[PDB]
Amino acid sequence: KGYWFELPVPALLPLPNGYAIISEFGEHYPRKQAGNDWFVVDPASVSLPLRVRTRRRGDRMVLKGTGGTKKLKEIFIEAKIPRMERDRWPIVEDADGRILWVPGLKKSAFEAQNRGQARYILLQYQAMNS
Ligand SMILES: [Cl-]
Ligand SMILES: [Cl-]
Ligand SMILES: [Cl-]
Ligand SMILES: [Cl-]
Repeated sequence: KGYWFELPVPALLPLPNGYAIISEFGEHYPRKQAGNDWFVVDPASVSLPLRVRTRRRGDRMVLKGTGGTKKLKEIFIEAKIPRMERDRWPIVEDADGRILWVPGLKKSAFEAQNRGQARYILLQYQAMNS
């Protein structure tokens, strides 16, 4: 039940788990309240293209601030995610394999800060329900 996508931008990318990832370019840094279902990337500071793929064992990501490095498995357990939905859960990495974001669950230190960059990549994670 595994998958792997190169993530174009702009794009709306339906996923085998019933969710979609939407990408687009934006000039401005987001103002919305912090949440795990959106993400901001600075193209200049991360290796493109982005990919979205399912988990492998050993997968770890570096948390914001002094959070430290955290194994993805631990994140799924703490979130009480059913074993079947984790095997199917999108993981957003850069072209180098750095895990940037686990949509809906956790952000890495690699999320853009508001630093006067000319342009950002904006990501959104949303269900195909209603
Ligand atoms: Cl906004
Ligand atoms: Cl808001
Ligand atoms: Cl958090
Ligand atoms: Cl940044």
